[PDB]
Amino acid sequence: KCPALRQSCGLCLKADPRFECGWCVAERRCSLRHHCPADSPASWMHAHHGSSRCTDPKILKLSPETGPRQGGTRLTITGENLGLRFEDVRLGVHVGKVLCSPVESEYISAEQIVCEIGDASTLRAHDALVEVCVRDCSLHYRALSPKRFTFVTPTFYRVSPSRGPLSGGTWIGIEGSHLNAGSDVAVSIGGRPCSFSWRNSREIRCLTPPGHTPGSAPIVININRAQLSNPEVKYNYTEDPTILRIDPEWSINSGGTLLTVTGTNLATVREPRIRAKYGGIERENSCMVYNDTTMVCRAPSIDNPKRSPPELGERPDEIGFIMDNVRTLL
Amino acid sequence: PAFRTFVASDWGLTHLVVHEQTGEVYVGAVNRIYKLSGNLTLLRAHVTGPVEDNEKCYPPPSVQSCPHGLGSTDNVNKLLLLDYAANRLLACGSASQGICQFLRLDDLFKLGEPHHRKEHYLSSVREAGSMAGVLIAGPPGQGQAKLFVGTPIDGKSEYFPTLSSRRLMANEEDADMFGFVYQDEFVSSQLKIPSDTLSKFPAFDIYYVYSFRSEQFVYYLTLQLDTQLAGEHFFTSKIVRLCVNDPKFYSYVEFPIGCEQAGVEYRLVQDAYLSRPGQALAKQLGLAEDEEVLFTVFAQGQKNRVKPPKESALCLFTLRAIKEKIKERIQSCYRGEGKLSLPWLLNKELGCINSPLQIDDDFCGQDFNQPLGGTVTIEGTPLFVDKEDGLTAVAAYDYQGRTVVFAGTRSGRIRKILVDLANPSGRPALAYESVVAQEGNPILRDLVLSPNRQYLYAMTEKQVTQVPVESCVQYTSCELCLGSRDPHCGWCVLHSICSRQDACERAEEPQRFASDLLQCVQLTVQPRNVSVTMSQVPLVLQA
Ligand SMILES: *[C@H]1O[C@H](CO)[C@@H](O[C@@H]2O[C@H](CO)[C@@H](O[C@@H]3O[C@H](CO[C@H]4O[C@H](CO[C@H]5O[C@H](CO)[C@@H](O)[C@H](O)[C@@H]5O)[C@@H](O)[C@H](O[C@H]5O[C@H](CO)[C@@H](O)[C@H](O)[C@@H]5O)[C@@H]4O)[C@@H](O)[C@H](O[C@H]4O[C@H](CO)[C@@H](O)[C@H](O)[C@@H]4O)[C@@H]3O)[C@H](O)[C@H]2NC(C)=O)[C@H](O)[C@H]1NC(C)=O
Ligand SMILES: *[C@@H]1O[C@H](CO)[C@@H](O[C@@H]2O[C@H](CO)[C@@H](O[C@@H]3O[C@H](CO[C@H]4O[C@H](CO)[C@@H](O)[C@H](O[C@H]5O[C@H](CO)[C@@H](O)[C@H](O)[C@@H]5O)[C@@H]4O)[C@@H](O)[C@H](O[C@H]4O[C@H](CO)[C@@H](O)[C@H](O)[C@@H]4O)[C@@H]3O)[C@H](O)[C@H]2NC(C)=O)[C@H](O)[C@H]1NC(C)=O
Ligand SMILES: *[C@@H]1O[C@H](CO)[C@@H](O[C@@H]2O[C@H](CO)[C@@H](O[C@@H]3O[C@H](CO[C@H]4O[C@H](CO)[C@@H](O)[C@H](O[C@H]5O[C@H](CO)[C@@H](O)[C@H](O)[C@@H]5O)[C@@H]4O)[C@@H](O)[C@H](O[C@H]4O[C@H](CO)[C@@H](O)[C@H](O)[C@@H]4O)[C@@H]3O)[C@H](O)[C@H]2NC(C)=O)[C@H](O)[C@H]1NC(C)=O
Ligand SMILES: *[C@@H]1O[C@H](CO)[C@@H](O[C@@H]2O[C@H](CO)[C@@H](O[C@@H]3O[C@H](CO[C@H]4O[C@H](CO)[C@@H](O)[C@H](O)[C@@H]4O)[C@@H](O)[C@H](O[C@H]4O[C@H](CO)[C@@H](O)[C@H](O)[C@@H]4O)[C@@H]3O)[C@H](O)[C@H]2NC(C)=O)[C@H](O)[C@H]1NC(C)=O
Ligand SMILES: *[C@@H]1O[C@H](CO)[C@@H](O[C@@H]2O[C@H](CO)[C@@H](O[C@@H]3O[C@H](CO)[C@@H](O)[C@H](O[C@H]4O[C@H](CO)[C@@H](O)[C@H](O)[C@@H]4O)[C@@H]3O)[C@H](O)[C@H]2NC(C)=O)[C@H](O)[C@H]1NC(C)=O
Repeated sequence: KCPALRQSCGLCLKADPRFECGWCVAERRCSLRHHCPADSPASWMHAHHGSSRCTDPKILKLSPETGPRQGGTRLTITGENLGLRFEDVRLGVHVGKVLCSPVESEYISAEQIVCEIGDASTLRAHDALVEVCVRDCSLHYRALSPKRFTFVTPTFYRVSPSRGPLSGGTWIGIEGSHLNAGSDVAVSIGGRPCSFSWRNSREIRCLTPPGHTPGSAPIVININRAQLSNPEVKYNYTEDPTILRIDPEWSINSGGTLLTVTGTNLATVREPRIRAKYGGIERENSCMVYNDTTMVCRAPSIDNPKRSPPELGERPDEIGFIMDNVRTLL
Repeated sequence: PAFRTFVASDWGLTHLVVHEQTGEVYVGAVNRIYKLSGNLTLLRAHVTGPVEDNEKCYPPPSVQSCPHGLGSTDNVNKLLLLDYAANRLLACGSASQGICQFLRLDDLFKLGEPHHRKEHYLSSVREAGSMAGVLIAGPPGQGQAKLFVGTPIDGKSEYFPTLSSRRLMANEEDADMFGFVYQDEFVSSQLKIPSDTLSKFPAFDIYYVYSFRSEQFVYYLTLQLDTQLAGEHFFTSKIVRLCVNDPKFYSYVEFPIGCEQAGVEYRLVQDAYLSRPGQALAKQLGLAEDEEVLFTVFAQGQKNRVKPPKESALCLFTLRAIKEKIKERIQSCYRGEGKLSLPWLLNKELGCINSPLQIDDDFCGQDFNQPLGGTVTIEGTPLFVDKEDGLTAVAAYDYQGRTVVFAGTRSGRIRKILVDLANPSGRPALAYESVVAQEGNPILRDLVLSPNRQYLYAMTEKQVTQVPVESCVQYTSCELCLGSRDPHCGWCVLHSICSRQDACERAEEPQRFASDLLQCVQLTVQPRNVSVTMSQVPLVLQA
C-alpha cells in the first residue's frame, strides 16, 4: 500500500524503487503517479537514484540530552524527513556552533543520524540547539531541535565506602554533579577498571576490581573525551578480612540462631553474609558487624524435605562467608 | 603542489564523464573504456578494441558474410552516457556499423551489446565526438527510458538515421534495444537524410557536437554543409530542438547560430555547456533562478571543420532568448508567412500554413507545416576572444553568486573567467590560466566538474588531469590574494593564507577573513628607526 506506514517524503523515497511508490507535494502524502494529479509537470517526486533532496526536515528527539564540554559524545538524532544519502548529511550536522561528524554505519537514511561531537571547550554557550542541513543550509531545508543539547563538566566529591578489601568486589557509590552526561563512562581505580552498574545525575555505582597493593588509590573517571580527576578523594585498599571462630559451633535445621563470629578487618565489608551448602541446596543469611574483630550472624536455614540432619549431627558440604570478592572465605 | 593525473599508456582518449553520486570518473577511449577514482587512480580497464572488421561491410561480419577484406582495426568510443537508473554505462562505439555497449557501473561488466538487428547499428562513421545525445528516463512500469542520439552518416542515408528517438529496455540482453520509440510505415521517431539531397550535394553530413536536456526538450548544436551555403564545402553551425514527448518528430526546429566581434564572423561550434548563472549574472541579464544559460565556443568563418582556425570566441545565449526566437518563428509560420526553409531535408519548398492557435513554449509541433527551418540566424553575446591560441572546450558554474567559466585551449591550458558584463566591470575578465599538457596537447570538449565541485577533470588526447577549481594557496600576500579576483579566494588573516570561506577556521567571526583589498592588514610602528647601539626600546604598534 502506498504509505499507510510513511507520512514523510523521506520515508517514501527510502522504500523500494520497485514499488514505484513516490511522494506527491500537493496532497502532503505519497502515492504512485497513477494516484496523484499532475497540476505541475514536477508535482509528483520520486527519488531518481536518491539524487532527491527532501523538503522540510524535522527533528523529533535526540539522545544524550547532555554531554561533556570536551566532546567525543555520540549524539543520536531521530527525525522524519532527512537526506537520502550519507554524503549530504555529513558536514550538515552542527550543535549550535560546534562541528559534529556523523557516522556511516550507524546512520539510518532519513530516519536517524548518529553523530560524533567535537571539542566544545572554546564555546561560550552552556547549551545550544541542534541543526541539520540536508545538503545545503537552504531556508526551507534546515531543521532545528525542539529542545536543546546541554554541555556540562561533571564533577565528583565523595565515595560511599572509602575502604574495601584487596580482592575487590565492593559496591562503590561515587557522588557528584552532572554524572549522567555523554555516552560512555569508564571508572579506573589504580588504573584498573571498575565494573559499571548504573548511572545518575548525582551518583555512579560500580563494583571494584582487585587492587595490586593495599593503601590509597587514585579514582579516574573518563566520560567520552573528558577525563576528570580528584586527588582529595581517594580509595583505600584494605588487607583481606579473616575468619577465626564461630561461637556456637552449631545450629538447627531451620537455623535462625545467633552466632558470635570473630576475625579481622570485618568493618571493611559493609554487607557480609553467611553461606552454607546442605545437599544440593545452597542458602545464605545476614550479619551485623560491630568491631573490626566482632560480628553477630543469624544462622542459615537448610530446610530440605530430601535430607534431615541426624540426632548425632552433620557437617554441611560447604560453610563460609560472602565478603565481596574474597573467595577464600566462601 | 602537483596536479593529480592519469596517463594514457597506449592510445588516444575520446570521452570523459563523472558519476554524480560516487565521483568515479569514466573515460571513453579508442579500444578502451576506463573507470577511475576521484583522484584519477585506475580502477578498472575494459578492452573494447582492435576488432577484425571493415567499414564498407553492412551488417558486420558477425551477422552476414562480407566479400570485402577484413583487417584488425581500432574501435573508437563515439559516445558515453551514464544511465544511473539502470546502474550502468552506455558506451557507444564504432567499427561494427556502430554497435553500442552496456557496461555495468561499478565493475564494467558487459551486461549487453546488441548487434543482430539493423537498429542495433548506429553509423559507420569512425570519427570521435561527431556524435552526441542525452539519456532520459521515467519510473519502471511507466513510459520507459529513451535515448535521443544524433550521429553523422557518411552518405549511408538508407542504413542510418542522423537523429533518432530510441528505446532503452531494462534487459541488456533484450533484443528490443535501440528500437525507435514509435515506428510506423508512414512516420517513425527518427529523421533520415533524403537520397535526393545526397545526389545533389555529394557528401553532406550532420556532425553533432554537444547535446543537453532542458526543462522538457532536447537540444543539439550541429554542423552541416553548403546548401545555399557542385563546389566546395562550407559549414553552418545550428541549434536543433525536440519535445521529449513527441514520438512523431514534428517538433523539430533548426536555427543557424553564431556571433560577431568587431566585424569578424564566428560561425563554427567547437563545444558548449548548459549551466546556471547564479544570483550575479542572472540579475543583470534579467533572469529567474531556474532559468538556464548556454556558454559556447566558436571558430572564425565557415571554413575547414576538419581543421578549424586558431581565431576563436566564447559566446553566450540565454535559453529564454532562444526560446523566444523559436516561439517567435512558430507564431510566424502559423500566420502563413513564407516557406518552411529547410534545404537538406525538404528539397522542394513547402509553404507555411496559416491557422488560429495559442502558440506557447509548450507547443510540440503539428501535422502540417511540419519539420521547419530558420531564417534569422541567432546572434550570441561575446565574452572573451583568443587570437593566438584556439579555445577548444568550455564549462561553467555557480560559486557564491559569481559565475566562473572554464576554457580549454589548443595548448593544453585552462582559463578561469569571471563573466562580468552583468557584473560591475567593463567586460568579462580572465582571472587565471593553468597548465595541463604543456607540450601542446589540446583539451577536449568533455570537461566535467566533480560532484563536490572542488576539482575539474581536464582531458587531453593523452591524459586526464584533475585541475582544482580553487587553488588560492598560490597567493602569498593579502594584497595579491584579493588582487587576483577569482572569487573563491579570501585572506584568512590569522593564518596568513589565501583560501575559500569554508577552509578558513572561524572565518564567520569579525575581521578574521578578508574579501576586499581594503580589509587587508595595515600596520605601522611609531619608532620606525632604531639605532644598533640602543637596546630594549619601547615601540607602539597601530594595526
Ligand atoms: C567490640 O564490641 C564487642 C561487643 O559489642 C566486644 O565483645 C565483647 O566485649 C564485652 C566488653 O566490652 C565483653 O563482655 C564482658 O564479659 C565479661 C564476662 O565474660 C563472660 O561472659 C560473656 C558474655 O556472656 C553472654 O554471652 C554468652 C554467649 O553468647 C551467653 O551465653 C550469655 O547468656 C551472655 O549473654 C561470655 O561471652 C564470655 O565467654 C568468653 O570467654 C571464654 C573463655 O575465655 C571464651 O572461650 C569465649 O569465646 C568468650 O569470648 C565469658 O563467659 C563481663 O565480666 C563483662 O561485664 C563487665 O562490663 C560491663 C559493661 O562494661 C559492666 O557493666 C560490668 O560491671 C562488668 O565490669 C562484660 O559483660 C565480651 O566478653 C566481649 N565478647 C567476646 C566474644 O569476646 C569487643 O570486646 C569490643 N572491642 C573493644 C572493646 O575494643
Ligand atoms: C588504609 O587502610 C589501612 C588498613 O585498614 C590503614 O591502616 C590502619 O590504620 C588504622 C587507623 O584507623 C590502624 O588502627 C590504629 O592503629 C594504631 C597503631 O597501629 C599499630 O598497631 C596496629 C594494631 O595493633 C598494628 O597493626 C600496626 O602495625 C602495622 O604496620 C606495620 C608497619 O607498617 C606492619 O609491619 C604491620 O604488619 C601492621 O600492618 C601498628 O603498629 C593506633 O594508634 C590506633 O589506636 C587508636 O584507637 C584505639 C581503639 O579505638 C584507641 O584505644 C587508641 O587510644 C587510639 O586512639 C588504631 O588502633 C590500623 O592498625 C591499620 N591497619 C593496618 C592493617 O595497617 C591505613 O591507615 C589506610 N590508609 C589511609 C591513608 O588512611
Ligand atoms: C626614524 O624614526 C622616527 C620615528 O620616531 C621618524 O620620525 C618621525 O618623522 C616624521 C617625518 O619624517 C615626523 O612627522 C612630522 O611631524 C611634524 C610635527 O613635528 C612635531 O610633532 C612631533 C610629534 O608630535 C614631535 O615629535 C616633533 O618634535 C621633534 O622635534 C624637536 C625639535 O627638533 C625635538 O627636540 C624632538 O625630540 C622631536 O624629534 C614636533 O614637535 C609635522 O610638521 C610634519 O608634517 C610636515 O611634513 C609633511 C610632509 O612633507 C607635510 O605634508 C606637512 O605640511 C608638514 O609640513 C610631519 O608629519 C614625526 O613627527 C617623527 N616622529 C618623531 C617621534 O619625532 C623618522 O621619520 C625616521 N627617520 C627616517 C629618516 O625615516
Ligand atoms: C510461452 O508463452 C508465453 C506467454 O504466452 C510466451 O511469453 C511471451 O514472450 C513474448 C515474446 O514473443 C513476449 O512478447 C513481448 O511483449 C512486449 C510487449 O510489452 C508491452 O506491452 C504493452 C502492450 O503492447 C505495453 O503497454 C507495454 O508498455 C509493454 O512495452 C513487446 O514489446 C515485445 O515485442 C518485441 O519483440 C518482438 C519479437 O522479437 C518484435 O517483433 C517486436 O518488434 C518487439 O521488439 C514482445 O512481443 C511476451 O511478453 C511473453 N508473454 C507474456 C504474457 O508476458 C513465450 O514466448 C512462450 N514460450 C515458448 C517456449 O513457446
Ligand atoms: C581521493 O580523493 C579524496 C578526496 O576527494 C582524498 O581523500 C581525502 O584526503 C584529504 C587530504 O588530502 C583528507 O582531509 C583531511 O581531513 C582530516 C579530518 O578528518 C584532517 O585532519 C586533515 O588535515 C590534515 O591535512 C591538512 C592539509 O594537508 C593539514 O593542514 C593538517 O595539519 C592535517 O595533517 C585533512 O583535512 C580526507 O581524509 C580525505 N577525504 C575524505 C572525504 O575522506 C584522497 O586524496 C584520494 N584517495 C585516494 C585513495 O586516491
